[PDB]
Amino acid sequence: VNPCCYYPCQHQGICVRFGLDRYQCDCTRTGYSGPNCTIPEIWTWLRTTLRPSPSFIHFLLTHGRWLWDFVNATFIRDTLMRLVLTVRSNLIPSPPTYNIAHDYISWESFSNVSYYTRILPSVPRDCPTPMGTKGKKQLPDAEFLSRRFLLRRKFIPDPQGTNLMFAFFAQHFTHQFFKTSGKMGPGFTKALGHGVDLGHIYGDNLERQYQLRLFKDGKLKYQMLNGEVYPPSVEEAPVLMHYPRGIPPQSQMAVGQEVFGLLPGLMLYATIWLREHNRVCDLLKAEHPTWGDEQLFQTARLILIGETIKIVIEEYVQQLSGYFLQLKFDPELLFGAQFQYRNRIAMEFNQLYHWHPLMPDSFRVGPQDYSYEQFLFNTSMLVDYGVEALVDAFSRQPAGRIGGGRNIDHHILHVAVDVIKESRVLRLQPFNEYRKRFGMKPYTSFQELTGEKEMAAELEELYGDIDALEFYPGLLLEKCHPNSIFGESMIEMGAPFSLKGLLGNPICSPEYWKASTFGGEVGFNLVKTATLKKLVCLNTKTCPYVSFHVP
Amino acid sequence: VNPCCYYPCQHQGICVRFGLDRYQCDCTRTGYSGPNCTIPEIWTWLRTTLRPSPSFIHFLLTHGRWLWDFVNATFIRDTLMRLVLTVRSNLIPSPPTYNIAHDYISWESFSNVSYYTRILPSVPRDCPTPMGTKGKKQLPDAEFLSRRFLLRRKFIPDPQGTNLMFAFFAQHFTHQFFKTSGKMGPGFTKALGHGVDLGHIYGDNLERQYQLRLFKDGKLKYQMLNGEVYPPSVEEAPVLMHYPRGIPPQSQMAVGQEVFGLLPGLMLYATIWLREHNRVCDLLKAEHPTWGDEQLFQTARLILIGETIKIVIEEYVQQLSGYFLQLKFDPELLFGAQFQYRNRIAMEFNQLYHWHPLMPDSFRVGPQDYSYEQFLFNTSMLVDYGVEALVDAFSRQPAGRIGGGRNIDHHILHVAVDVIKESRVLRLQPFNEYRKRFGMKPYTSFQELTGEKEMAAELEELYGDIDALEFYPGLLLEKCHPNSIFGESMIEMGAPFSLKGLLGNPICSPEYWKASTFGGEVGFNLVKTATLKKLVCLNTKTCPYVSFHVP
Ligand code: HEM
Ligand code: HEM
Ligand SMILES: *[C@@H]1O[C@H](CO)[C@@H](O[C@@H]2O[C@H](CO)[C@@H](O)[C@H](O)[C@H]2NC(C)=O)[C@H](O)[C@H]1NC(C)=O
Ligand SMILES: *[C@@H]1O[C@H](CO)[C@@H](O[C@@H]2O[C@H](CO)[C@@H](O)[C@H](O)[C@H]2NC(C)=O)[C@H](O)[C@H]1NC(C)=O
Ligand SMILES: CCCCCCCCO[C@@H]1O[C@H](CO)[C@@H](O)[C@H](O)[C@H]1O
Ligand SMILES: CCCCCCCCO[C@@H]1O[C@H](CO)[C@@H](O)[C@H](O)[C@H]1O
Ligand SMILES: *[C@@H]1O[C@H](CO)[C@@H](O)[C@H](O)[C@H]1NC(C)=O
Ligand SMILES: *[C@@H]1O[C@H](CO)[C@@H](O)[C@H](O)[C@H]1NC(C)=O
Ligand SMILES: *[C@@H]1O[C@H](CO)[C@@H](O)[C@H](O)[C@H]1NC(C)=O
Ligand SMILES: *[C@@H]1O[C@H](CO)[C@@H](O)[C@H](O)[C@H]1NC(C)=O
Ligand SMILES: O=C(O)c1ccccc1O
Ligand SMILES: O=C(O)c1ccccc1O
Repeated sequence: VNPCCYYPCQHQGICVRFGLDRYQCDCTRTGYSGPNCTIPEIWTWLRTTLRPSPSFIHFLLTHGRWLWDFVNATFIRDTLMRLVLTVRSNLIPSPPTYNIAHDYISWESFSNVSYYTRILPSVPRDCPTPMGTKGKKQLPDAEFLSRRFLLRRKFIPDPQGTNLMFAFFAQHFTHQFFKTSGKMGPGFTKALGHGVDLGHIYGDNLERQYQLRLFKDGKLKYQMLNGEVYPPSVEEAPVLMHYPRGIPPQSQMAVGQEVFGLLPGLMLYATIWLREHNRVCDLLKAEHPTWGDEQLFQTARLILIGETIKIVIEEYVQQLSGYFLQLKFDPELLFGAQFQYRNRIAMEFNQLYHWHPLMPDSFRVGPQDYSYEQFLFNTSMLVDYGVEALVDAFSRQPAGRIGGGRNIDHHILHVAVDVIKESRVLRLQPFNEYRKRFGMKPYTSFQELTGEKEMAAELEELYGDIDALEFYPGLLLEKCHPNSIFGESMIEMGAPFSLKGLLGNPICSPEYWKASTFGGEVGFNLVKTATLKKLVCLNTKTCPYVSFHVP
Repeated sequence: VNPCCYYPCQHQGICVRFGLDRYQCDCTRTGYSGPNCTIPEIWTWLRTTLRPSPSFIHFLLTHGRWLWDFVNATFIRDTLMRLVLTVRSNLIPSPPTYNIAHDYISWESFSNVSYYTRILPSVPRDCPTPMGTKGKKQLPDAEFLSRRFLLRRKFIPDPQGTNLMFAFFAQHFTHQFFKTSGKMGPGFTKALGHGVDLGHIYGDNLERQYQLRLFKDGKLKYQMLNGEVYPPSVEEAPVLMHYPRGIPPQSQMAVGQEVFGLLPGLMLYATIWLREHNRVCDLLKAEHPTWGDEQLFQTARLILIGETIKIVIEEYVQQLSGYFLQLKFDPELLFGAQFQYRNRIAMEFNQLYHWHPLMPDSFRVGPQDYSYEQFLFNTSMLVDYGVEALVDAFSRQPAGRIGGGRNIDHHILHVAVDVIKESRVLRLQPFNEYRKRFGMKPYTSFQELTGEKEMAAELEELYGDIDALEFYPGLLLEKCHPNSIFGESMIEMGAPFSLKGLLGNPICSPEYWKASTFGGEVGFNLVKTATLKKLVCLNTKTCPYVSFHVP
C-alpha cells in the first residue's frame, strides 16, 4: 500500500516514496525533525505553544471599536497591517509547487502556466480509499450531498450586511483569475495572468485586447445608448462572447470576459470599469499631450490595477472580514520583508471561492422584483435601468450567509454539485489535512465541525470519518463565526491565498511602485486614493447609494 | 527637441516627458534628490565616496594567492561569495522593466515573454542624432568599423589560458537563453525560459521535448554508433533541425537546439549532456523503482539544471574571472537576502555575450589541423573522433583574447557587423551611458577608452564623441585588464546579468532547494558536487584531459 497514503510527514514535510514499500519525509526547513517531521526545535515548540487561537485573534479583531479606533490612528495600524501581510503570505509557496500533472516539483510545473497549482499533492491513485486511508470506499453522491446540506430551504441572509453590490463585485473580480479551461479539463486555466491583470476588462489575450481597443487617446471602444456609455457591440468590436444562440451580435456587448455577458450584475461593473479606464486616459492625455495610444493605454491599465487592488483590500476585504483594524494598501509595508512579487492560482483557492450562497432568492430592482428567469440573460436590464439605478438596488439588497449550510438557491445548486465532482477528479486531499496545512487543528468529529448534532450525525453515516470529510463541503458546512458570513477555515485558508495574490503583483514591487509608473503624481494618487464610491460616482451622471454594506 | 534625449535624470532617475516641452525625473529610491537626481543623501554620498575603484577590487581579487588560500579556507569565503552575489545582482531590475516595444513599464512588457527586456530605454526616435544629443548625424559604417577594429590580423591568444573547451561551453550554454526570433524581428526571443531551463537539451517547447523523449525510465532517445551513445537521428526523433539542404534526416542528429547541428563543438557537448541525463535516470530508477517516466524525466532535468549552475559558477566563471577567491554555489547564502527568484534576458546582455573572438584560426584535432571549411558543418567529426578525443583536443587549444580589438577571425566577422546593425535597430543607448548605469564613470576620450593613441584617434574622427561611442564596439575596443581576457566594462556590466540569471532560477529558492526536489540525498549531491571533469569522464569509456584552462 502506498505509505504516502497515510500522509505520514507532518508540518509540511514531504513524503517521498522509496523502494517498493518505504518512504521518507523531507523535513527541510520544516521546523520539526524526526521520521515524520514531528519533533520540534526549541524555538518552533516555543513559537507554537504561545500561538494564540485563530478564534481568539478573530475575537480581538472584532471588538473594542473604541480601542481599535485609537489604534487605527496610531502607527500600530501599519505595524499590524504589515504583520498580517507577512505571516499570512507565508502559507502560500513561491515559486509554485505541484500541479494536476505533478505531485512533485518539476520544471514543467514551474513553467507551464496553463496549469492551476495546488498546495497539497493529490491523494495517490493507489491508496485504498478515495481519500487515502480512511472513510468509505465510495464517496457521498454529490447530487444528494448537495441536496441534503447545501440546498437553501429558507434564505438566511449574511449578518455582516453584505449586499449584492459586493456579491457581484466578488463574482466579477474573481472571474479574472478563476477561468478554468473547458477544452483542457479541470486544473487548467485560460487566465494565464494568475492574478490581478485586469484581464476581464482588456481581454485574456493580445488579439482580444486589440479588438476591444479604440486606438485613440488610449481608449477602449464603447457605444452610446440613451446618451450614456456602455461597452461596444459584438458587431462593432468582433470579439468572442457567450450569449444563448439567437441573440444577435448587434444585441451583444463585447467585453473581455466572454462569460460576463449573462448577468446584468457582471455587465454593470464591466461598464463602470470601462468608463473608468476611458476617463483616466483623458487625464493622462492632459499631462502628456506628447503621449501615444499605447503609452496612454498601457499606463491607464497600470492605474486601474492600482485602483482595483486598493478597493479590494481597504473596502472589500474590510467588509468581508468585519475587522475593526482598518486594513491598508501600502506596498511599502513590504519593502522590508522577503516577499516574492509573483502569484499562481491554486485549484484549492478556486474551490474555496465558490461563494454561490451569496446569491438571493429574487433580484429586487426597486418596486420591481425580478426572478432568476428574468435576470439570468436579460440583455436589456442594464441599459434599461442605467448604472446608477442598478447600483443603488444591488447596494441595498442583502446577500445570503456564505458558510452555515443549506443556503444555496436551487437555481444555481448544480454548480455546487459540479464543484464536488470536480474536486474528486483533482483527487483533492481531505478537509482535515488542509485544516492542518493552514495552521489549524483537525476536527475530531462531525459534531465539532458543524455546530450541531443532527446533520453532523448524517454526515457521519455518509462519510464515515471526519478524516474523510471533503474540502468544499467541509468549508461550506463548518460552523460560522458568531455573526460572520462564514467560519474559521474559510478565513484561515482563504486569506493567505487572497493576500499573497494581491501583494504579489509586479506593481507592488519597489521597482514599479514609483510614481513614474503611473504617469506622475496624478495617476499615482488615483491609485493611492480609490473608492468604490468614487469608482461609480465619477462615472455616473448622479451618485447613488454605493457600498458593500447594505444601508 | 525631446528633453529626455539629453539623458537628464541621473543615477537611475526616470525621465518622464510632460507638456510639449518639459520633463521630470523620477528619483524615487534613487539615492539622490534634485531635478536631475544629482543631490545625494548623506549615506549615499558617504557610500560612494568610499566605494573603491572597480579596478582596485579586481586587483585584490587577483593577487596574494597565499593570502587568498587562507581566506578560501575560512568562513570569509562564503561571506564574500554572498556579498558578491547580492551587490552584483542589484543592478539588474526585477520585475523586468522596458522592452523593444515600451520604454515604460507596462503590464504587457511584464507579461509578454517573447520580448527581450532592456536595462536602458531606447534613444528616443525624436532625438537630433542617432545616439541622442551628441556625435555625427550618421554612425560609422559597421562593415568598415568591423574591418578597421574587430577584424583579426594576427591571432592574439587569451592570456588567462582559456581553451576551446570553454569557448564551446560558453557558446552552447549561452545558446539556451540567447535565441533571437527570426520571424519576429530583433528584440524577440524564442527561448521563453529566459534562463537556465536546459531547454537546448530538452527542447524549447513541449512538443519538441516529447519528440526527443524516449518515454522509458525517463530517458532521452539516443542511438548507438561504434557502440557509443549519440543523439538520435532526425529520422528516429523527427524534430526540426538546421542542416544545409542536401544533408539527409538519417544523417542529422535531433537535439533540442536546432542550430547546434552545425559545429562538432556544439554537438560534442550536446552528446555529453544527453549521456548525462540518461545516466542520472538510471540512478533515480534504482532508488525509485516505483517511479514513472515523467517523475524520472522531470526529476533528472531538475538535477542537470543543478549540475549546470554549479559547473557554470565554480569552474566556468572562476576561469573567466581569474579571481583567487574560490567562487561558490550555495543558494543558501541568499536565504537571508531580499532576492527575487525570477530572471528575464536582456537584449544588452545578449550583445555583450558575443564573444566571437574566442574562436581560433584553425581547429587542431591532434596532428590534424582542420579549417573552418572542414569544421563548420562536418556531420562526421564527432562520431569519427569520439567524445573523449575531441574533448582532449578542445581542452588543449587556446582561444583568443576577447577584449582588446582586431581579434575576430574573418570567417565569422560578419556576425559582429550584424551585431552593430542590430544594435541600432534596437536604438541602444551609448556605451558611456551604460558605463554609468553599471556603476562606472564615463570615458572622457577615445584615448582613455582604448589604451592607445592610434585607433583611439580614428574612432574619434569616426564617432565624433566618446559620448557617442556605441555599446558593443565600446565593449570590444576598451583596454584589457592587465592579463585579462577583456576589460573593465565587460565584467562590470556582464557579471550582474550573469549572476542574477544564475541565482534567480526557481531551484535556488528556499522552496525548491530541498533534497526531495532532486529525488533524495542522491540526486541532491549530484548537484552539490558537479565537475566539468566528472561530467565528461563519467560518460566516457576513458577520461581525457578535461578543463577550461589549457594545460
Ligand atoms: C446568478 C449567479 C451566478 C450563477 C448563475 C453562477 C454560476 C456558475 C457556473 C455554472 C459556473 C461553472 C461550473 C458549473 O458548470 O457548474 C460558475 C463557476 C464559478 N462561480 Fe459562479 N455563479 C453565480 C454567482 C457567483 C458568485 C457570486 C461568485 C463569486 C463568489 C461565483 C464564483 C464562482 C467561481 C469562482 C467559479 C469557478 C469559475 C472557473 O473556475 O472557471 N459565482 N458559476
Ligand atoms: C564556429 C564559431 C561560431 C560561429 C560560426 C558563430 C556564428 C554566429 C552567427 C551567425 C550568429 C547569428 C547572427 C548573424 O546573422 O550574424 C551567432 C550569434 C551569436 N553567437 Fe555565435 N558563432 C560562433 C561562436 C560563438 C561563441 C563561441 C559564442 C559564445 C561566446 C557565440 C555567441 C553568440 C551569441 C550569444 C549570439 C546571439 C544568438 C541569438 O541572439 O540568437 N558564438 N553566432
Ligand atoms: C502545458 O501542459 C499541458 C499538459 O502537459 C499541455 O497540453 C497538452 O500538450 C500535449 C503536447 O502538445 C498534447 O498532446 C495535449 O493535447 C495538450 N493539451 C492538453 C489539454 O493536454 C500544454 O501544451 C502545455 N503548454 C505548454 C506551453 O507547455
Ligand atoms: C507579444 O508581443 C508581440 C508584439 O506585441 C505580439 O506579436 C504580434 O502580435 C500582433 C497581434 O497578434 C500581430 O499583429 C503581430 O503579427 C504579432 N507578431 C509579431 C512578431 O509582432 C505577440 O503576439 C505577443 N504575444 C503575446 C502572448 O501577447
Ligand atoms: C490583533 C492581533 C493581530 C495579529 C494579526 C496576525 C494575522 C493573523 O494570522 C494568522 O493567524 C492564524 C492563527 O494564529 C494562523 O493559523 C495563520 O497562519 C495566520 O496567517
Ligand atoms: C575583495 C573584496 C570583494 C568585494 C566583492 C564585491 C563584488 C564586486 O562588486 C562590484 O563592485 C563594483 C565596484 O565597486 C561596482 O561598480 C559593481 O556594481 C559591483 O557589482
Ligand atoms: C511515522 O508515520 C507513520 C504513518 O503515520 C507511523 O506508522 C509511524 O509510526 C510514524 N513514526 C513515528 C516515529 O512517529
Ligand atoms: C428584462 O428586464 C426588464 C427590466 O430591465 C424587464 O422589463 C423585461 O421583462 C426583462 N426581460 C426578460 C426576458 O426577463
Ligand atoms: C538638469 O539636466 C538638464 C539636462 O542635462 C540641464 O540642462 C539642467 O541644467 C539640469 N539642472 C540641474 C539643476 O542640474
Ligand atoms: C570531416 O572531418 C573528418 C574528420 O572528423 C575529415 O576526415 C573529413 O575530411 C571532414 N569532412 C569535411 C567535409 O571537412
Ligand atoms: O486578513 C484577513 O484575515 C482576511 C480574511 C478574509 C479575507 C481577507 C483577509 O485579508
Ligand atoms: O563575480 C564576478 O566579478 C564575475 C565576473 C565575470 C563573470 C562572472 C562573475 O561572477
